[PDB]
Amino acid sequence: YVGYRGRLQYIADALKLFIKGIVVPEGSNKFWFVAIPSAAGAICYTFWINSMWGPSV
Amino acid sequence: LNHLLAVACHALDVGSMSSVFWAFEEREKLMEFYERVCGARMHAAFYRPNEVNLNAVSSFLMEDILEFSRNFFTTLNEMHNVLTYNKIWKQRLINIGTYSFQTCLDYGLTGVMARSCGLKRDLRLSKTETYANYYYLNFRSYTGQHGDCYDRFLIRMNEMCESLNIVNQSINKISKFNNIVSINTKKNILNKENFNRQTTVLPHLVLSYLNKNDYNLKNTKNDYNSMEELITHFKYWSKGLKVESGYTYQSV
Amino acid sequence: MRVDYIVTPINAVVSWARQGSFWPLTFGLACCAVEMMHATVSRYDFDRFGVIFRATPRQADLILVAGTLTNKMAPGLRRLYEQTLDPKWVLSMGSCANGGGYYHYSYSVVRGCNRIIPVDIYVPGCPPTAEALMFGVLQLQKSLYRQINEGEKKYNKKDLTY
Amino acid sequence: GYIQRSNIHEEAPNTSVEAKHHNKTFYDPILDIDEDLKDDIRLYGRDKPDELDFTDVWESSYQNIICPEYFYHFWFCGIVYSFEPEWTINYPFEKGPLSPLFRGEHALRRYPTGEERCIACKLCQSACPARAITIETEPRPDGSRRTVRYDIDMTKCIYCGFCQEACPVDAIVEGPNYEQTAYLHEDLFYDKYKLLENGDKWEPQIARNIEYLINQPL
Amino acid sequence: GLWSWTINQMLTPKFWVHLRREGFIKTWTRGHKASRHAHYVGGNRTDGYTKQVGEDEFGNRYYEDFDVDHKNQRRWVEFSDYFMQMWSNGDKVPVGWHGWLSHQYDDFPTRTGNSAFVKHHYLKQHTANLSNTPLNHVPQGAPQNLNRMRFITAQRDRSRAPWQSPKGEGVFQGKKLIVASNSPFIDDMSIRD
Amino acid sequence: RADMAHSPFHKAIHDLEDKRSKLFPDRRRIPGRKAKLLLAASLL
Amino acid sequence: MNHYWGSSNTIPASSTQNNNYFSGGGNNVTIRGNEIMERLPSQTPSQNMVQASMKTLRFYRKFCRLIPFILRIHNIGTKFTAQQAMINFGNYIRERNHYRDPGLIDHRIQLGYELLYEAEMHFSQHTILMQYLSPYNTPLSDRGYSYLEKVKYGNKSKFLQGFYKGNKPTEF
Amino acid sequence: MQNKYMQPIQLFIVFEKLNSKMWISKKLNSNHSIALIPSNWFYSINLFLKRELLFSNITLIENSAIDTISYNLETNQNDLDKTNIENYFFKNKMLVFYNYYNYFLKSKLTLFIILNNLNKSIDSIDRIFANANWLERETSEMYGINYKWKIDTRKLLLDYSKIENPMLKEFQSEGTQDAFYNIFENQVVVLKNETVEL
Amino acid sequence: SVYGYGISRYNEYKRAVEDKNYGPLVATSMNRCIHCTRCVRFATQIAGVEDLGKTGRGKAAEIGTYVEKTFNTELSGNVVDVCPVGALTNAPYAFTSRPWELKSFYTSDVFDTLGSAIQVDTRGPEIMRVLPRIHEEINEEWIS
Ligand SMILES: CCCCCCCCCCCCCCCCCC(=O)OC[C@H](COP(=O)([O-])OCC[N+](C)(C)C)OC(=O)CCCCCCCCCCCCCCCCC
Ligand code: SF4
Ligand code: SF4
Ligand code: SF4
Ligand code: SF4
Ligand code: SF4
Repeated sequence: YVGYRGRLQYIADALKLFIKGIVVPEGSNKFWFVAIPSAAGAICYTFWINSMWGPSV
Repeated sequence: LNHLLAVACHALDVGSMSSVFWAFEEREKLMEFYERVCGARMHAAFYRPNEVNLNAVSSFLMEDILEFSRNFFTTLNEMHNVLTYNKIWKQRLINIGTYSFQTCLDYGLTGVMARSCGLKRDLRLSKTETYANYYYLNFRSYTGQHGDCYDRFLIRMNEMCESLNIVNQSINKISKFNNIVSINTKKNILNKENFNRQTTVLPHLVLSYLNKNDYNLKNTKNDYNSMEELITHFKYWSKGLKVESGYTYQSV
Repeated sequence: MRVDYIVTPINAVVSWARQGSFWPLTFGLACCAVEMMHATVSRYDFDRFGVIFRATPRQADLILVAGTLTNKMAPGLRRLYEQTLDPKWVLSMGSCANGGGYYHYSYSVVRGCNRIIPVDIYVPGCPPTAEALMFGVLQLQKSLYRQINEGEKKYNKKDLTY
Repeated sequence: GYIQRSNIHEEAPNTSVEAKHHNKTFYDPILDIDEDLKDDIRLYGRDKPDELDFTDVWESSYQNIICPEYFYHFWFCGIVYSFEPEWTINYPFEKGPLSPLFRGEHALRRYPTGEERCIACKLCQSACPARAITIETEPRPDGSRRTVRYDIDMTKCIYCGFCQEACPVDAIVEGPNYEQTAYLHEDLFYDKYKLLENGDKWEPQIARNIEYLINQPL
Repeated sequence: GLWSWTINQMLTPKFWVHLRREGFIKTWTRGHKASRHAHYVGGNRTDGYTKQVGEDEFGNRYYEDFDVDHKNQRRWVEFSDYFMQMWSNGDKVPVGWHGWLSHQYDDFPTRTGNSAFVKHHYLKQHTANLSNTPLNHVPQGAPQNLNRMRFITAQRDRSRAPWQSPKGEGVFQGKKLIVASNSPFIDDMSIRD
Repeated sequence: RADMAHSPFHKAIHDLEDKRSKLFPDRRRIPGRKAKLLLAASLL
Repeated sequence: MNHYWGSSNTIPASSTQNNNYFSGGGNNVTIRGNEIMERLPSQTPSQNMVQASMKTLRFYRKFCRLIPFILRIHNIGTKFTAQQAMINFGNYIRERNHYRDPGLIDHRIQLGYELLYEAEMHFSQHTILMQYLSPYNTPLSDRGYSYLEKVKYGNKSKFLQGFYKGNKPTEF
Repeated sequence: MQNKYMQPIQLFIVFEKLNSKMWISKKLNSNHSIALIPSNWFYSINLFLKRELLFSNITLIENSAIDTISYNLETNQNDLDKTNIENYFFKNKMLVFYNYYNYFLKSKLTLFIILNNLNKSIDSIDRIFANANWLERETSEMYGINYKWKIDTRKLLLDYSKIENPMLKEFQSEGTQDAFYNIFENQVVVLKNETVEL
Repeated sequence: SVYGYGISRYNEYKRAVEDKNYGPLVATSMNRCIHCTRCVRFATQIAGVEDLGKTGRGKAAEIGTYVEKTFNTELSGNVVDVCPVGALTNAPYAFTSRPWELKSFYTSDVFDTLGSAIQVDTRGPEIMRVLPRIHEEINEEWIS
């Protein structure tokens, strides 16, 4: 029922996750709390360079 | 119902995610069976101290119960073949939480846990403690020999199967199998307009056979055409029944 | 005036998304919890309407109170409500949560979960059937979809909001 | 218990082939092979057999190296169990199976003439286990006894149906409606107007169900 | 809402029969009025489409198909209002159709003829859930009620009715203040003879 | 006796050989067959 | 001592040392212990009033020693100081002075230890446990107070103050 | 009746200084025996039960207490004799009952103890039966029973920071406090309650 | 409930009696009368008025005044308390309350200088009825 016959579920999930407002608890290191996810995203958006689709492609 | 929920939730806790979807579908049919006799799915408030709503029970209900039993065999086998012989399941449940009969007595353990510790304790099969037709049926009860989680799981599955068997036996006890045959040719004479043509189950044949006088009075007089019955209804629903003073302890 | 040209359409896209993925908190008390778990399984699939359960309040969008609330649990419920990420909605399921219920005259039961946290919608039964729970969740989804633009602004002579 | 039992041993039925109720193929040599496995000492405790064997060696080697749990369960669950048709009921467009006994939203009924059935007997008030019903009565100027107040706290009610069973004129009933979700706690404070309009809206279905239920004893 | 009728579902004799009889707009929107299954649009079969068992006072159509893969999907309703996905909810089904659709009985309402349902003079028409609308249920003493004071005053006066004090200028006989009695009953023994 | 052979309480007593064959497995598992076969095949 | 108050139930100073080298130590009196309490045995029966009074004094001493830790961990130090909290709980105990049954006093001491343990382990809520530390006839220190009824009913007796202010709602 | 029954008379044979008062009733199971036990012998009696042959295979099934200070016959006041066990519910401040099951003898045994001291003190048996820990904790918190030589005396089911015995007859079922959220403090508080009445 | 057989077998028409008007204090429903004569004996021997009696014979006999006459007297309402059935009822206390939803208090009356011992039955903040008590030195069993 998200879209027609559920064709946009992933789009809705991603947009909602964008919309949600993050809060950092006290007692945690704010810099590290925000920096580890950034590093994780930067690392995970590199795996696509270690891919092969046909010879020397 | 209870063993289905317990097994499914235990499997979900261990890590088997899909099995919970099946027991919940097969316990929806039993919820429908509740709803067909009292109008509620969980909180029946069905049993009464001295009253039984006889009109709530029909022959068409027992046939659907037999259909449910036949398909419950298949659903229970479906749950069986992803858990019982699984190496991960065995390594997660075998020799976990092992105890003997001494702990099983010290901590007042009863039921499936007591049958897993090795003790033979079933209130239905006890001579002095039985209740509600259980003493005059024929079913099996299961005891473990290791006292661990695997024994409890297997005992719960076997108890579900034996519950199916007990239900079948009860329906047979309220059933009319033999018929009238022609004097010549030994050919059955089936009724055409009688209600017994639709099915072989008559849930009032025993009650009408023995307590005919009470069956007749209950089916003819209600609180709309009898003074005594209206007084009884008023007192019952305004103040309740009166119970003579005393102490009792009853277990099930 | 000109900002609305961008804001009014985008609003829908913001609502639709949060209507398409409405994740409630995995939290159940008493036996409305069992009824809710029935409402989650394949017979009534919340996953059809994009409703999936998250265990931590930081990833939850809807708090679903589905059981009796005692005086021992009220501070915990208040903390769980406070620790959910905004925006959030609260569903009250069953009699024990909507009011006192079958224990309204007791010494240790909160006479309704709305004495502790705000409640967005109430589901009356005891227990409310999975039919009724799905009805209430769908009603809440439609309401929160429409809740971003209810015509609060006035239209000027150019048919533009404020 | 309360009767005598001279012989407590229930003897097994007659096993003779001459008997009318002889059941051939009850015992299957292929399936019923419990005599092979009943003497295993592993089924009675923690002890080990006197002699191990290469059959056990082969079984352990098969279990530990091949790891059949990743192909047995995977195939046998995934493919076969996914082949089965779905079970989902499309709620907005289909309804789950109910019964005429279903206990839903409360309503107050009328006679076919339009007169209230309720005569303010307060039996339903005392029958309520949740104390959800409050009734106050005054003589109506034409002389008939009717309620000046009849309200039910639906947040106190447990939907048990004790009140509709207690009513001797079938005035208060639990209808078939379950879509009574409210946005305010005050929308669940049902007064006489709400129950009366619920009865005036749901009267046909309630009448049909009650008609069948009445005909059941007859 | 593209492909309410899929290509595989099209080329079926059912689709062409429906299009020839009912038209295009009615046929295409049947996939939007009900969203059960792609292969279920117009009925599970292929030779023809399921005849509607009935209609509604609000325009909804009711069908019953005996060739569904699961027993619980026998009867269904297509709503007249289908503006959005997640728009039509279950409170729009009227009284007799509610019992028919929930499989309580096999009787369904009919516009004309011999009916299985009573039609009294005091019956009201089915209404959907009116919560979160200006027409919700308001208790007589709630602050939302503009006439809440009439109910509160009467409840107070049931057991303690205050004495109406004289107001404004009055007539004095010494120190006593003279007013007319408030008794609605007649003192007949001072007028009788 | 409803839980032992040749019980009059049982109903399906006549010739049901075809149904019994269809509903239940007709071969017995023999230990070591799969182990030996799989190990030899893997080595080869 | 296999007890929650045992001298070996202290939190280690470091990951490799209970205290500095050459010795051992730890704080178990003014703060909570290392392991959780798993059982609280019965108080040994007191045969006379002297033993009961000693039990009461020792419970009060433990409570006074634990006050600053509770005030810090519950963020209630601005409403009252440690000494004020001790005085308020002493007022509670003084209101319980007329007791003369030693078994009842042992029961009360058990309950007091239980509630103190609940307070020191964040089992209870600060706004709930503050009912035992609050002043009896003085405003709290974290907010302002109204002295309206002090000015209007200056020299009037308690009866007149309770007569001008009713004991029931007046609308009904 | 229609089953083999024997009284548990060896218990009073070993404890020669105790009176014996036992009952059997058709309102109970046919293997259920009820006996009256003094409070100052309860620990020794349980010690004997836990270890003596044909008693050692026993388990504690239930424990609770009865507030008999307000016990009154409501009907048939003239049908009471000196042998009725309810005759021991009069003038007695408190009653405590324990229920055990014996597997060897296949018997139910209930023991009744009369507490007539205002502080309601009795020795605990949770050092003999591991069941008695939680059972006795709940009984003590519900009825104000003071258990001596108990393993754990903490509250089991009642709310934090509260002292009350709700199962006494003097207690009203609505309690004395209610829990509300306080805006001025951003946390839950407890207040004196005003409740609806039917 | 306590002593009867608990069920009926009578399946014929019952007798019906037209109601009489005795005034605004006593309401009559004479289908419920069992011809117990308590009201007649109370009126003759306690109230001192001779307006009540039994006229007719057999099953068709009726209790009450022969002519249309009110039961006007002091201590009139007391006859209601004497009648065991709902044949005579407290007309001001008509349909308003039920016995199980009342709390009772013992007190004394001030309307007359005899301090009649009375019982006050209330439901919440509303006083619902007043009944007499037993003193044997004041008002015996009866109130005005
Ligand atoms: C420190 C804990 C143990 C670390 C063990 C080894 C970890 C190895 C790396 C794992 C990933 C996490 C590190 C990256 C994120 C945190 C950066 C950091 O440590 O900064 C500390 C340093 C110093 O920390 P500081 O500034 O808090 O310290 C102040 C100085 N003292 C120590 C006295 C308090 O940060 C800075 O200098 C300022 C922030 C700079 C951040 C720049 C990178 C941000 C992330 C970008 C994406 C990641 C890189 C690209 C993708 C990966 C490669 C393809
Ligand atoms: S409202 Fe009723 S059914 Fe629901 S959780 Fe409460 S007790 Fe259970
Ligand atoms: S039970 Fe029926 S007749 Fe009696 S007061 Fe209630 S609605 Fe009226
Ligand atoms: S259904 Fe039960 S709980 Fe609800 S109002 Fe009726 S009697 Fe009370
Ligand atoms: S008291 Fe009643 S039953 Fe008796 S004589 Fe009078 S009206 Fe009749
Ligand atoms: S309440 Fe009494 S007088 Fe009234 S009709 Fe019933 S039984 Fe007769």
